[PDB]
Amino acid sequence: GAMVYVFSTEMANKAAEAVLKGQVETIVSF
Amino acid sequence: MAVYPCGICTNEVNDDQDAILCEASCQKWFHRICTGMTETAYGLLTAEASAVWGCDTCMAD
Amino acid sequence: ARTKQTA
Ligand SMILES: [Zn+2]
Ligand SMILES: [Zn+2]
Repeated sequence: GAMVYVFSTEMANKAAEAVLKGQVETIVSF
Repeated sequence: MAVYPCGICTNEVNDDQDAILCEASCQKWFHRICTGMTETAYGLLTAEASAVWGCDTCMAD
Repeated sequence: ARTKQTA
């Protein structure tokens, strides 16, 4: 897609751990 | 005489090392380990076609 | 994201 989602290291680390637990959702804002 | 000095440690970022580009702003390469990124986060960011990463300095700005 | 693992 055209959208680009920007991760810090902290956010990527947290997201990764959550993904393993089957929690894959993140709420878009700006 | 690096071509891609790591944004953190300044040592060359080689193709056979886990490393990520700060596409968010500064466009430096960074060794995964230098950034404190886990192997899993690194694999996730690789797999995410629509995701980009920014280094701590760039994200703070 | 662009990494060294990127195909
Ligand atoms: Zn480094
Ligand atoms: Zn940066």
